Amino acid sequence: YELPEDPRWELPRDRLVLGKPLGEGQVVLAEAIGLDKDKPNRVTKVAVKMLKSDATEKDLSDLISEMEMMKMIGKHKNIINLLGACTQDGPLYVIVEYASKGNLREYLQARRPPGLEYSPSHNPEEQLSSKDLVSCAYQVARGMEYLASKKCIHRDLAARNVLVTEDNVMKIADFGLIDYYKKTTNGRLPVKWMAPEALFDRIYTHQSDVWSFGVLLWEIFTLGGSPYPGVPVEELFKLLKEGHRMDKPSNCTNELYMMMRDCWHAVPSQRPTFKQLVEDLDRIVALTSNQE
Ligand SMILES: Cc1ccc(C(=O)Nc2ccc(CN3CCN(C)CC3)c(C(F)(F)F)c2)cc1C#Cc1cnc2cccnn12
Repeated sequence: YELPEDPRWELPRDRLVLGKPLGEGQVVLAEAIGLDKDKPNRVTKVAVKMLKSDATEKDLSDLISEMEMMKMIGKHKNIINLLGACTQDGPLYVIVEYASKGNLREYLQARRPPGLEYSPSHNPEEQLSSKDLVSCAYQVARGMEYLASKKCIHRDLAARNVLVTEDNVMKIADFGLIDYYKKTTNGRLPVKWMAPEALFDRIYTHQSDVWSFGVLLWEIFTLGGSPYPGVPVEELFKLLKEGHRMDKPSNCTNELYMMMRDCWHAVPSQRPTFKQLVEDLDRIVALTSNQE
């Protein structure tokens, strides 16, 4: 309730115009007036995180901790950035950048090629080239390399946790933040993104996020495909113990599949780092056709 004031980040409440809910604590779309010192007269569309009415002191401490972590990490183009907070005289609001094109999974699926008689009415007004897909991978690797340089371990890197802005910029999110059988809102199992050592030994490192990044690359090249569809938790454990790896998606180069497979090295020390992935993806982007 009574939080201390951080003038670096404090935005007066009368400057924030709460709008439609974006997700559910809970996230709402809002308009911030004079978020920056100049101009005090410009409105910026923002996303506001707040607690729900049924929240406890632990939920408040979690929101505070998340806001505190975002302050420490600092700004990067490929992460959802903290813009402000309302901590005084009312509920805590954590104001962050708004990504109008939703999560990367939704973004990719909406840009899938048009429906056919064997699918047949998916008629997108939006389409992605091969260069655009490698660009998404590069931007996510860049956000992750930055987070890694700030000693941050994501633990849930997946296309659902990557947001897309109006300018098509990839931004890593978290929803700064376990039941293996718990499914996402979309009905998918997060264990399908977890490195075996994180899954079986609860060892979380940058190497285990690199494993998750390999699953994220697979999600990109299948245009929002669902990893291991119809595979329950127990069968997934068995696939990992057998050293099973997902097949190469169609419209994926041998080079990019080799990258996915490298991210999925059984030995964590042998996986590429985010620094190596950013360099390889930088070179690959430049050589990838935008003609198809
Ligand atoms: C309201 C809000 C609050 C917070 C965050 C947020 O991303 N917080 C965050 C917390 C922790 C971490 C890092 N940790 C991960 C865990 N790990 C164990 C420790 C390290 C990071 C990270 F980006 F650095 F990864 C971010 C996003 C939103 C949003 C939004 C928004 C904007 N546009 C749209 C459009 C549709 C829907 N939502 N939306």
